[PDB]
Amino acid sequence: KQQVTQIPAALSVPEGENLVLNCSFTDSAIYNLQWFRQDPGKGLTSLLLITPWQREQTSGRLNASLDKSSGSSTLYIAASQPGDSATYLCAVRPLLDGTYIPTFGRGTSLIVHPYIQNPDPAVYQLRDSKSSDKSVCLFTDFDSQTNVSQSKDSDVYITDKCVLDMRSMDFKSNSAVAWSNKSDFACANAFN
Amino acid sequence: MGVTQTPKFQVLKTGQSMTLQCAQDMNHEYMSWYRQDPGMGLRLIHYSVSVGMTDQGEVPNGYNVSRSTIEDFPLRLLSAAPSQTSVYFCASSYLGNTGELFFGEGSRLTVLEDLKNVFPPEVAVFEPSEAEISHTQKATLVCLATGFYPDHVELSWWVNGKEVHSGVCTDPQPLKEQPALNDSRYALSSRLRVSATFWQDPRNHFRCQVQFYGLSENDEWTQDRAKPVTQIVSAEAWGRAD
Amino acid sequence: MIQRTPKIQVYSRHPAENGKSNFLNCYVSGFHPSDIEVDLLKNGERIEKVEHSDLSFSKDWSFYLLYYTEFTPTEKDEYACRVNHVTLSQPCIVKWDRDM
Amino acid sequence: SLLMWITQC
Amino acid sequence: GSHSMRYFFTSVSRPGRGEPRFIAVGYVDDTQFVRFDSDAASQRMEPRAPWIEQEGPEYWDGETRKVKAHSQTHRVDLGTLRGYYNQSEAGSHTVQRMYGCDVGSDWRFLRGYHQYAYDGKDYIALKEDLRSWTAADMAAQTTKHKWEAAHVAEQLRAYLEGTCVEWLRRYLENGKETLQRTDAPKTHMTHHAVSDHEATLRCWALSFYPAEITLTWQRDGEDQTQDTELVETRPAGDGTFQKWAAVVVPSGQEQRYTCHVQHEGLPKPLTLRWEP
Ligand SMILES: [Ca+2]
Ligand SMILES: [Mg+2]
Repeated sequence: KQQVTQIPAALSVPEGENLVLNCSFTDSAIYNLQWFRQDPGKGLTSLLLITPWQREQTSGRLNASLDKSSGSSTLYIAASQPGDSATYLCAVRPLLDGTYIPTFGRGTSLIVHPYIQNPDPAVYQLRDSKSSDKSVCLFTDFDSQTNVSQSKDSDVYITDKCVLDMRSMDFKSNSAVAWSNKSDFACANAFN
Repeated sequence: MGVTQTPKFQVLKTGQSMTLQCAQDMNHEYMSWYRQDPGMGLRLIHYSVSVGMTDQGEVPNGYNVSRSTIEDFPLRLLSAAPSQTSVYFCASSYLGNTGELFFGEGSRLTVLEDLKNVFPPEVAVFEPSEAEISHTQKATLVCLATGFYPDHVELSWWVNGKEVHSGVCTDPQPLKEQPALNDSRYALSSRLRVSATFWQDPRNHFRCQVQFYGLSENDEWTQDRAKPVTQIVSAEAWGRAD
Repeated sequence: MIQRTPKIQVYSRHPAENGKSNFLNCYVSGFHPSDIEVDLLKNGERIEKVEHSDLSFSKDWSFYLLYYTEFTPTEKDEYACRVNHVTLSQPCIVKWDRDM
Repeated sequence: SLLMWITQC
Repeated sequence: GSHSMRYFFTSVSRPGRGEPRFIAVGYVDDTQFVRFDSDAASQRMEPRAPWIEQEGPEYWDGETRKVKAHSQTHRVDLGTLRGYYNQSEAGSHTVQRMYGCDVGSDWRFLRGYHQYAYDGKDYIALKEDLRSWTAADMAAQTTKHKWEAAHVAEQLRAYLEGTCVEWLRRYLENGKETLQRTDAPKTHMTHHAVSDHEATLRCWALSFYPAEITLTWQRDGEDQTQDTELVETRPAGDGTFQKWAAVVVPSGQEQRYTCHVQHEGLPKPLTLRWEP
């Protein structure tokens, strides 16, 4: 019976790096091998499709090949970008079993960190446009090697970091938000 | 064109029946249904290689399908149970050509014992810090959606009546306000960063809209607060000279 | 479009012996399209329980089928095969001959 | 044993 | 001797009469072993020869699912072809497909086949060596271009030269008692007075398997065709075949004629002559 294995399981890299993700399968009698992309909370986007008679395909910075050793495929991602971050799934279909059921691997979760050329880590306090009473704390402009722990006190909430990209001025930046409905809570003592 | 699944979101009461639809106009002989719990893998429910033919996958229990036409492959939940809360996907293909699989957008179902636990989000926009502006010459607005249940929302940013994507990053997933509580309400943040000059122009209008998917038109509702139906909740801010 | 008239042979499964049970066959072949009407007759009357083989075809795409029913031949009873097809303007009746 | 995959004309 | 495995598929549109009809039959040499008919109640690929029933549930489940997929693709082709030919929405049309393989006496691959027809005429087929396509008209050219983009010829050859030949050998071995049996023809000659100056001689060949056979007449040791009649080889209905050759001769000269019967089951060809 078919088993799809994908290595590495997780991958964390700086942008600009050329990546190699592997998808191996135990039963070489396949009709096709298909690579997909899936982001948290969203659907599946098909990336490429290869077969034993059409062993490679290219789509921009992506290219996949069905290797000579009939039980493996490699996905190559050139000049990685933070926008490439996602879980990469590979699936194969049977050539002979008479069921047509695809077999998926567990996926490869990829995180591509943005290059923060001029880090200016700082925590700012933002007020509600509708009523100054409420506030939010914004930790921003920190480098990609900084970690944000969604931790401590049950009444203090901290989001994970996310990258935004100001395309018109070719500028990206990291940030995390924190808030709490209490007194004593200052943005100075909010992060880590 | 492609694969169309409906509905995209749905809240059910324990014991209700529900039919999810799936149609394709590509003359695909093969149609199938999967469920995928959060962070887990795709599990095949049922599939069909032809009209009048259906077969079981890994998890057919509690579901029924029919294939009376080549275009449609409906999935019937016989009697909804909390364990059926998951994301459902329809996928089709030719049983020839390249055999390429085509996925629908997904249908998010949440099965609940008590519909009183459904809440819409409250939405607020937090304005850029003058300290941010004075240090970076950039201005970051934060949108925050809190207290919603279930986690069925779509957040978007609208500047001057047009949806924008540049300068935006929304949390990939909301946070449970009370992690150990089942049926805990959620919160979600987003950021929109613009140049200080663009934020300082009072003609610029920034709106954060959160599309919430809740109770349907025919669900019972006699509680004191407004029935938590599918609705758009938004908050806004206008640029400011000083 | 490209249509072909059926060839017809009426005969028994085993060598005919008067008074001994046997099978009466009507083999139809070389026709197109597949819809066809075949009846086995006993003294000009339609024999009710007639079975047939699964539809198949030859190298040139023309179809062939075997219709058959049990019968006990005699010296004076007349057996026949009656065929109707879109290529035939008149139904075709072929009589059974024990030495054919 | 039958062919498994057949491409439409 | 040589052997072959072959599948024959027929799909017929029935305007205002439900799904088109789909019938699939499978043969090894001159013996049918499987069947599928879209109108039958079972909705299963069914056994038609004894030896195939030794295959398990996985086989029958798989062959059933594959033959159903096959019916769905042909149901689509019926609509596509009508479109290519800009034809009747309410007119009845036929699509046929045949594929399979031939092996020699030593059971090694000889050739393969994959042909398609529309309304009884060649539409598209793989050439004799399986390395290219033959397309009848502009419609088949459209099919041909799609099939070459999907690498259909290569997909088929993998099956026609490998898998097809592997199952043919599996079947021949499991069903050896009946498939590798050679049944020599039972023969005899009949005589009838046609008229005042003529007499008919009918040479028979019965209960033989496989169907390949040769019946010929000679007069004074030379091939005879004048006033002769040779019927098409026909099935007896019990898995065997029948065939006859007749000749009209001048009355009184019937012993100058001989009937020669050649069949794989005969260690030596038989020669029949009229012995009153
Ligand atoms: Ca007629
Ligand atoms: Mg008899």
